[PDB]
Amino acid sequence: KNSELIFIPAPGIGHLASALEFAKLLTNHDKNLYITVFCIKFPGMPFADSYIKSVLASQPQIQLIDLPEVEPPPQELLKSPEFYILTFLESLIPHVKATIKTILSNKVVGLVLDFFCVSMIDVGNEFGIPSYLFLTSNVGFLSLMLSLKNRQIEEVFDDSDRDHQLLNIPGISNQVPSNVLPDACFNKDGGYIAYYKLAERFRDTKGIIVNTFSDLEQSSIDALYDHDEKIPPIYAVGPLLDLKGQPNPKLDQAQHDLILKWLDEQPDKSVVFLCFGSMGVSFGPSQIREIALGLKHSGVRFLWSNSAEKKVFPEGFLEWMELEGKGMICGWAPQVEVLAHKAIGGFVSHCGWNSILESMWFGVPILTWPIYAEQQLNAFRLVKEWGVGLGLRVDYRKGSDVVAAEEIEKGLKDLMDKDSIVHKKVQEMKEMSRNAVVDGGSSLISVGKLIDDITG
Amino acid sequence: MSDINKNSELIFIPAPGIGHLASALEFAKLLTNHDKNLYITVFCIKFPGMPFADSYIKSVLASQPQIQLIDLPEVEPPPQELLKSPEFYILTFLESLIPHVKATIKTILSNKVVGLVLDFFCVSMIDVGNEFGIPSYLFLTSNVGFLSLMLSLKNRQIEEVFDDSDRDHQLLNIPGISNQVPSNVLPDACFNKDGGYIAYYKLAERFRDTKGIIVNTFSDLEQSSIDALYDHDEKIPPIYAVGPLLDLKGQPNPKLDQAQHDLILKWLDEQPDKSVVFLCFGSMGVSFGPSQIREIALGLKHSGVRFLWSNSAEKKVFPEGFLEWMELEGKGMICGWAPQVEVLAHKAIGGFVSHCGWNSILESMWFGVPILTWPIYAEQQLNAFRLVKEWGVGLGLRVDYRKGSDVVAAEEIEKGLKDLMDKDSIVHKKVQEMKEMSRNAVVDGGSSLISVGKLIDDITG
Ligand SMILES: O=c1ccn([C@@H]2O[C@H](COP(=O)(O)OP(=O)(O)O[C@H]3O[C@H](CO)[C@@H](O)[C@H](O)[C@H]3O)[C@@H](O)[C@H]2O)c(=O)[nH]1
Ligand SMILES: O=c1ccn([C@@H]2O[C@H](COP(=O)(O)OP(=O)(O)O[C@H]3O[C@H](CO)[C@@H](O)[C@H](O)[C@H]3O)[C@@H](O)[C@H]2O)c(=O)[nH]1
Repeated sequence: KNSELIFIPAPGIGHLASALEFAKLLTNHDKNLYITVFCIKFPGMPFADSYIKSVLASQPQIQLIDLPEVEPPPQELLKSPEFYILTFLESLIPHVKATIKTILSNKVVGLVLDFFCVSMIDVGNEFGIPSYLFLTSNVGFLSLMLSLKNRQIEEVFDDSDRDHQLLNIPGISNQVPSNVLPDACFNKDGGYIAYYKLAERFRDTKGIIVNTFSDLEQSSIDALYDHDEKIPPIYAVGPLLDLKGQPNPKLDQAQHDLILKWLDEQPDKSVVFLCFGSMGVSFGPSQIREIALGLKHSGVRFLWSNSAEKKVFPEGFLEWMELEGKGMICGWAPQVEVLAHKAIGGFVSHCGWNSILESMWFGVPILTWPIYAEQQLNAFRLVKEWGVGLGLRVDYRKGSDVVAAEEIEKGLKDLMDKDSIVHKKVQEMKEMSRNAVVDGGSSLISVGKLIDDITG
Repeated sequence: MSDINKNSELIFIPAPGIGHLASALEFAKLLTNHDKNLYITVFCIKFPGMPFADSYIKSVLASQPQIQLIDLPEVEPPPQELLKSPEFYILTFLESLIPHVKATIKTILSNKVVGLVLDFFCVSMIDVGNEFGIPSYLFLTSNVGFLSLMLSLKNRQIEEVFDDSDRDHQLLNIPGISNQVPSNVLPDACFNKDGGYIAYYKLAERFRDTKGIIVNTFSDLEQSSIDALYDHDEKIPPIYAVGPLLDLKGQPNPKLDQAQHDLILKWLDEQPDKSVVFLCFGSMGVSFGPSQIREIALGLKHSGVRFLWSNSAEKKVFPEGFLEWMELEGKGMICGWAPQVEVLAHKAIGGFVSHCGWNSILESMWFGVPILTWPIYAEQQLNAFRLVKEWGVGLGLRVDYRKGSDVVAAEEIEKGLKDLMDKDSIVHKKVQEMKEMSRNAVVDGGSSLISVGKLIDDITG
């Protein structure tokens, strides 16, 4: 009674980890379920067969297969990250098809695709294999995507003309402003194209699985259904977290120890952790200097993760940290290990989905600073829907003016203020997020139904 | 007989505040200095909510037997909520004074009165002038470039406002302006949809109803521009280039006492020749945001150049330890208001970061000082564009900066400064040639003095 699923995730951090965690989650709930993961090399850069294979504790039911590398797109499409990936992935079609045929057996029960790989549904179709969608984001994002059915092909959401006009999208309860919409929605350079080409097929999958939980978004899932029947079942099976923590870019831990030892010396819940995603979107010098001054004036202790050159900081800043020791800067960080630390009391996040889920898992309040993509949307809903985060910005993006130290300092104080409201809902979101994946929890129930539908 | 036939009188109604007033008085003197029988009466538009009182003027018009000042009933200013566009706020104001202009005129009218000399923003008086058979003369405190844009507005109705979204490679050709002027350099008023574009129109529309247009510029600077204005529209009244009209002494102001005035200049004295950079962004008091201030402060330090920074900002706004450093090494100094011409004339100044107001540019050219352009409001953007792309007498930091622009970072400022102060800069040689030309304009036999002669002859003819 063996069943096999083919997993084709997208290259990255917030797209590969949760993918494997999902593989482990499923195989843990069906001894007879085996999974093949097609490891695809993101244009040259690592993050491939080193992490996807390391986390692979030889898990018997999870196999790894490397697809040969390919000539990335014309480095011209970089104008649009979205349109860049969509093209690179579509170029992997011949190989994808090729590889499936080579391992296809009457035991292959379906393909599990990342949102950016949803175009490959036509390959599975050729082999009579149903395809499932794996969204590393939330249901609100799905809705935004599922809401584009009422669009054209040449247009580009508001035609890049956004200001203060509200949009009504089935899925999110609150009216959604234009400024929280992802960058691709306005990217008339292939950005809107990609989101459209991809969202086109959502309703063509056998089921859509989402890295979220019921207590957090059942209301939207029910609204998506209630609003449309052509939509396949949705499976909330999250959170899907890598509580272990990606080893690299840490071959050893010389610095890994520095960060934790430093946090071990701070008063409980006094530190605010700032970190802005894996990509490492480095803010310009001005923004860095302003965030630095903001931090000093605020008086809060802090662990700031960034990739800015030392000379960029305001004069006196670095000395002041290494002397008064109220703060510290570092490059790549053990985010999960950090958020797990008891000294942490606040998080200035870019609002990537995982960062938000990990933060909720540990009951750490968030001061929002979205940057690229659906981050604004996450930020928007975080502050004005689930009330678990304070807003510094929710419409910020690559192009906005610099955020002044004054604003930052204010947000900082509000976020660390113990009597703020944000601290309340947070502990509740922690309970909920954690009761979601225990036996009897809403996500484990979903896993069973998903595995049942997959192998029935 | 009895010289009665020669006497003549002019009525001066300029716009409020320096930048507009200073040019008006210096023009009154130039004229009165060239016709011992021409008398001028200046209407002091007593702006409600502005310093420049009779204290400023009566300083320059002291001992000028041919010039008298007459105040007007300080009428309640228009609603501060119409200030959504400065331009429109002013036009509305100056127009609420007409009743007083017409009243005052009646009280001092005579048959000697040969004309009305009004400020660009006061062209609405032309009619009051006609109510007395008095022709009106337009005195433009800006340059022929600004005239060229203004006169080009008649090529579009009073509603089809310049596209406030497509200012990129959407170049606009403006008669009078040689270079293919961009749209990002067009004044805000051109894009303001709340009284802005309207004002620039209701005012410009009247430009052609004047006996002549007097510009504070000189022939060696824009004769090509002027020639181009006639070749295009055979209805533009005569243009008289009579500048530079500068107030080289500079009048006092509470914002700068003797001590300060003294320390500033004594300080400059200790500085090496052409080692200091002056930074001044107008009199309008238009101040920068905290973040931008800090960026300028860091940019100045990293650049290693001496400096004199005029600005109003709390000490709690500057980079920590910036002021201590400043007054510790004395490599820079900060003042509130500044004796700008005294400074621009001081041997130590080697560069000027200016918001590009016209008087400032003119003073900077007079003293052969290079400017690093940082336009902000009004027509400053166009002035900076021509300052860089046309006359090549200045360097661009930002030729399109305006209300709502990203903060200009220290790295960019630093690099702009080092270039400004570069001994071997193509502009340096062009600046001294400009300095020379602007000064000959007003020596006997100069284009401007020859020009003021035909003007006075025209007015009193
Ligand atoms: O210094 C760092 C930065 C990140 N992380 C980890 O990296 C992951 C970051 O994932 P996420 O928060 O989702 O951010 P990104 O991958 O940078 O963001 C992209 O992918 C997310 C998942 O789809 C989307 O929600 C975002 O909008 C999209 O920009 C998390 O597990 C973090 O713990 C670290 O360990 N250290
Ligand atoms: O601290 C200071 C600041 C200014 N000034 C003097 O003030 C005048 C400034 O005139 P200008 O450079 O023209 O600036 P503004 O008056 O602030 O600017 C408005 O008026 C100008 C004259 O029309 C226009 O060209 C500009 O675009 C418009 O913004 C000059 O004579 C300066 O020497 C000082 O003496 N000390």
